Amino acid sequence: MKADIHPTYEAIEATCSCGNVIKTRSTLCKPIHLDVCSECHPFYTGKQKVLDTGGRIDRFKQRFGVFG
Amino acid sequence: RIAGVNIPDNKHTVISLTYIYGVGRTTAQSICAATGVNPAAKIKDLSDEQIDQLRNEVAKITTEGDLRREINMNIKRLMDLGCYRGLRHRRGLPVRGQRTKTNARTRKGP
Amino acid sequence: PRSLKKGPFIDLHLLKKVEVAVEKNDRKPIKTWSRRSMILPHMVGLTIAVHNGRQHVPVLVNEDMVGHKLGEFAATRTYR
Amino acid sequence: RLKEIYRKEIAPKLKEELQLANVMEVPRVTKITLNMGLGEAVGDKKIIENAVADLEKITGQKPVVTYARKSIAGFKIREGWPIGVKVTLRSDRMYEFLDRLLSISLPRVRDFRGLNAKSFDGRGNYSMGVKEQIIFPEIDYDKIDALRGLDITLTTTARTDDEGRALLRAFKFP
RNA sequence: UCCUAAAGAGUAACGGAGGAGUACGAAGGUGCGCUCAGACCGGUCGGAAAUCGGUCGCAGAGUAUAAAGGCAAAAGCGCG
RNA sequence: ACGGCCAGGGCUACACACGUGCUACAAUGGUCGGUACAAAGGGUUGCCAAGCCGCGAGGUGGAGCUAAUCCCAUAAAACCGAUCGUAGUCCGGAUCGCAGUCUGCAACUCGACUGCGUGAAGUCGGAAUCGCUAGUAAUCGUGAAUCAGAAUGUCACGGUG
Ligand SMILES: [Mg+2]
Ligand SMILES: [Mg+2]
Ligand SMILES: [Mg+2]
Ligand SMILES: [Mg+2]
Repeated sequence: MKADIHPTYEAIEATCSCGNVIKTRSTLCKPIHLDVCSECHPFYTGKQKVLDTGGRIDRFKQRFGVFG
Repeated sequence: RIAGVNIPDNKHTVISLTYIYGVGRTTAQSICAATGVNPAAKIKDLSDEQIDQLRNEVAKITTEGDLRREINMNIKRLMDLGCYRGLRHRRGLPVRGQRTKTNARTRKGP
Repeated sequence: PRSLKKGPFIDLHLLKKVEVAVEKNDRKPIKTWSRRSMILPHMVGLTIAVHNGRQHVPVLVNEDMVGHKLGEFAATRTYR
Repeated sequence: RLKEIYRKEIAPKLKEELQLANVMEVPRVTKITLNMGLGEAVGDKKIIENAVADLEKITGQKPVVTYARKSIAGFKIREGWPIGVKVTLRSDRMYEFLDRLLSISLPRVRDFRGLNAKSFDGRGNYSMGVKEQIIFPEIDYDKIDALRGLDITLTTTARTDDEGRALLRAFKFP
């Protein structure tokens, strides 16, 4: 590694909203918290769900009973 | 990333949340009333503590990346069925029943 | 439109011609000039020959068409 | 440090997982190349330095500007000779930059899926594209210009892409 | 520069085809290091193609300049 | 049958050009919360109050009423305090997706409104061209004729000027 070429590459702390503290070595030179991390994203938490496809049948039965 | 998308600064909370693309003006007022954030203060003056609550509120209505997907799927449901409402939609004519003889220029350009 | 106080709608002749025709399953199209009646979960998969205005055009009823009325699937004007 | 997680957990696990003979046959990540494509604004002579500065901060390493080897008349003339900016990262920087991925750069695609598992080379090299340059530590939003086409190209010591999938799913981000 | 030119040179026609009346202060000298063209897979606004990774390559590229003859001691490419 | 009765469809189609009319493009303004004053008219085959449940359009409810009595019916602009700081924006509302109420045997072609989301063109507009000499032009409301429902046109009178 050349000496006077690269920026300052120091160690900082990445803290998420849930409190997941990650020791990351970056060029930041300061600690900055994050709003979402790998453990809080809906896709990797399993909360992404689906677009629900279509429910007109359901909707019609919820809307109109139509006895008989 | 800030709340799902980048939010402007030097503006009130309700106006700032309007750019979330899925919360308008009235629902933004309800989110602020539920959370407790005062709209009178700028988003700059707010702390980084209740923004998690604002994100939780955003995560219970919709996000734009899925709102556009599902509204496009709703359009597709009409477009793949044979209905007249989609028949005019594909060609780009007015859908709700506006007059087509003249001045249907928003859906056809210059 | 058609508020939930008076929720459903189906013409009497169409209802009696379709509910009875469900017993003897689909071997023919249903020719009906009425376009004001919605289709129902009891009428999924039938063939309806809705009146275009000068002839009857067939309709393939699907499970995703229950909300919409029959007349949406029949043209009025061509503009070829 | 992902190196300590890899040596202790992934390395002994993959040997018995893939029916490998000895310790060192396991696949490993060879290098990470980013290759920020500066094709837009060919005849500018003003965005090359901005792209170099932007890529310098998110990698902790000065990139190298890449010239052309031909001239697509449909694309642009040779007058704008510098078109590309490239970075290479081996183990000292690779495992530390890879911590941003899978830990804090998973909230970086704004996505429904982290990364498609059907995109692999015949030998087992993985590639991925990052749409926005906003997604990184120590980067402003007002001072940054939103014209940055960044890729993340991965190289692995795999004979075939199934070994690449087996290696990737350990530090999984699909 | 090639053919006519007949396996040493040379050899004509108002015979068949092409170029020159220059460029380089580095486009020279030396030391040290590196492969070309082309095909395929993947990679966000590019897409048959730009920049990147990998394999198959085994000079079919390149020569400052027309064609002929050569170029892995590369005669090609970069740095002091 | 160029005469009649019944179903649907059509007159509200749609690269285009024209007349009239309403919205805007904002800071002499946009929202929020207080507070002030009208004229004229319609209502026993009708007006349809209070309480009441609904985010709202509205649903129940049935009073008083045949009219200085009761209802339609809260006039709005202005004025007072806060914020917005001129930014394609707390401007602009078209467009589209979902969800409803009312009328009607019946709201797809093809109705009017209410709730959430989306947010366009538009930064004062060429040749040209029009209305107006005083409660005039300009701007803001109210109620009615046709009417089961349906107005930016149109019926009628008033605020500031
Ligand atoms: Mg010879
Ligand atoms: Mg000879
Ligand atoms: Mg040379
Ligand atoms: Mg009326």
